[PDB]
Amino acid sequence: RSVRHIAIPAHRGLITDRNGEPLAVSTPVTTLWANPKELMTAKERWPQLAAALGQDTKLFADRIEQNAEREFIYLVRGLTPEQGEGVIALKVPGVYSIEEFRRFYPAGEVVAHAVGFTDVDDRGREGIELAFDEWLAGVPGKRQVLKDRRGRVIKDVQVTKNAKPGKTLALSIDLRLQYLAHRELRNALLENGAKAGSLVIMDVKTGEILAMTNQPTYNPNNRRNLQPAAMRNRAMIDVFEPGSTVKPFSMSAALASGRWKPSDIVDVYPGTLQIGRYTIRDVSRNSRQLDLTGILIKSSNVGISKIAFDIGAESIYSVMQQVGLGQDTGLGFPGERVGNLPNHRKWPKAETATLAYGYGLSVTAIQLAHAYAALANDGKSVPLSMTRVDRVPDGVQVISPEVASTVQGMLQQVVEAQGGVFRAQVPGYHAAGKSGTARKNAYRSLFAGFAPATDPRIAMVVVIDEPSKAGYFGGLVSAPVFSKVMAGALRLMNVPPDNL
Ligand SMILES: *C(=O)[C@@H](NC(=O)/C(=N\OC(C)(C)C(=O)O)c1csc(N)n1)[C@@H](CC=C)NC(=O)NS(=O)(=O)n1nc(C2=CC(=O)C(O)C=N2)n(CCCS(C)(=O)=O)c1=O
Repeated sequence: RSVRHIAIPAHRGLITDRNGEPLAVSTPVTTLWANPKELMTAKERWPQLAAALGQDTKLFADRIEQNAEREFIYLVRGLTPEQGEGVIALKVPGVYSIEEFRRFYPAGEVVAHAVGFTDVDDRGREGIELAFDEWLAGVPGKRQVLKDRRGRVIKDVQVTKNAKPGKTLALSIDLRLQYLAHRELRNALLENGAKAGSLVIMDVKTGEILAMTNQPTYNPNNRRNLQPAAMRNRAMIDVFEPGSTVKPFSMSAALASGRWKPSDIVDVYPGTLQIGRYTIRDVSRNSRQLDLTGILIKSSNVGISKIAFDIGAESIYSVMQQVGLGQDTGLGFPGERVGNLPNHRKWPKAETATLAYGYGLSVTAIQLAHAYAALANDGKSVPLSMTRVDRVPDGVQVISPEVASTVQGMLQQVVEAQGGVFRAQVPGYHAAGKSGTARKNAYRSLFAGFAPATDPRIAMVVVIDEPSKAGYFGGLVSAPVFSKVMAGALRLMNVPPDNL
C-alpha cells in the first residue's frame, strides 16, 4: 500500500470592473485522467471511450499501449462538466475525473487587453490576469490518497492542506466607458483604413484608468489560433514619438522660467529655421509673429524651438520627466514598455529643439495620458492605477498650480479659438487639448486632452496608427474620436455641462 498526494486546483479570484460588473469568472471544467494499467483490463471499452473524445480509435489505442507502464496519463483537459459526465456514463475502468477551472470573460474582446487571459493551467498570461496573478490565484489543495503498485485510487483518507480560493479584484475600468471607447476606436479605424490604434481614459483626480482599448483586439474566450498581433496591449507596450502633443510641457517649462508670458511674441517667419545641418520646419509656413497660444494653435515647431533655445533644454526635460514621459509607470505589467526620454549633460541646439517638439522621444499612450492628467489636475500627478482607488494617494505637485492653470487655458483656446482644432470640441462643455502627427510615408495620428476645461475630470489620449486616407493629421483623424468619446464619458459620469 502506497500513501500519495493529489493537488486540488483553487478557484481563481473574480475580476470586476469598478462597479462590480464581472470581467473574468472561474468556470467549472472537467479534466479526465486514466490509469493505463487499469485501462488495459477493459480494452473492449476503448473505441467507445475514443469516439466519446472525438479521437481515431487506433490513434487512442496506440496512445494507451505506449503508456502501459505509466501509472497516470491525461486523457483530456477542460471539457464542459456535461461533456465530462458523458465520458463518466461509459463506466470505463481506470477513467477518473478532476474538477478544474477555466476562465470565462463576459465582455470578451471589449476589455481583452486590460483584463488579459490565463494559460492552460489557469495562471495569468497577459494583462491584469498576469499582473495580479498572485492575488487572483490563491493556493491549491493537498488531498491524501491511498494507491497500489498499478496506480489504482483506493480511498480519500484525509485533506492534509485545504485549497484557498483566490481573491476578488475590482479594476479602475468603468465597463460603460470601456464599451464607448472600444466602439468609437473601432469605427475610427475602419473610417480611416488604419492599421491599429489605442485610446486611454484617465480620472485626473484619482489616477484611475477608466478605459483602455486597442485595435486590433481578440475574443479571449476563443483563443484557438491566437494571433500575437491582436493580443498586444498597444496602449502599454507600443512606444511612439509623441511629437506636437508634448509642446504643452515645453510651454509649462517656458512659463515657469520667469522669461515668458502667454502674450509674448515669437517670429516664426519663414516657417523654417536652420541649425547647422538640421532644418526645423513648420507644416504651414504663412506666419511671422505668433503669441504663445498661437504657437500651439498653429503647431509651430519653429516657435517652440526658439522658446526652447531661450529657456534651455534642462527645464523642458525636467518637466517631461516629472510628468512621467519615458518613465516607469509602476503598474507592474510584465512586458510593459518604458520608452525613452533622451538626456544630455550639454544639450546641443538640434536636440534641444527636437525634445521641445517631441521628436526622438518614445512614450506609451498610458504615459501620455498620465502626463495630461497631471496638467489637467492643476499640475498635480497622482500615481497611475489599474485597480479601483477608494483612498486616493497623495499626488506630487509636478507643475505649479498657476502654470498648469495657464497651460490649461491655452489648450482650451487650441480647441475653441479661430483656426483651432474645432473637431475636438465637446458639445455642451469647454474641452482642452493638443493634436499631433508623427511621421513614423507612414503616420501616427494623435490627440491628447481633457475636460471640462474649467474643472478637469478626465484626460484622454487617442492614437490612430497608419491612417490611410487623404487626411492623416491628428487634428483631423484623432480629434473627432476624442470629441465623441469625451461627450459620452462625461455624460456617463454625470459631469455637469460647463459651457454655460
Ligand atoms: C506635431 O505633431 C508636428 N509634427 C511633426 O513635426 C512631425 N511630423 O510632421 C509631419 C508633418 C507628419 C511630417 O514630418 O511629415 C513629427 C513629430 S515626431 C515625428 N516622428 N514626426 C506638427 C507639424 C509641424 C511641423 N503636426 C501636428 O501638430 N499635427 S496637428 O494634428 O496639429 N495638425 N496640423 C495640421 C495642419 C495641416 C496643414 O496642412 C496646415 O496648413 C496647418 N495645419 N492639421 C490639420 C488642420 C486641423 S484644424 C487646425 O483645421 O483643426 C492638424 O490636425
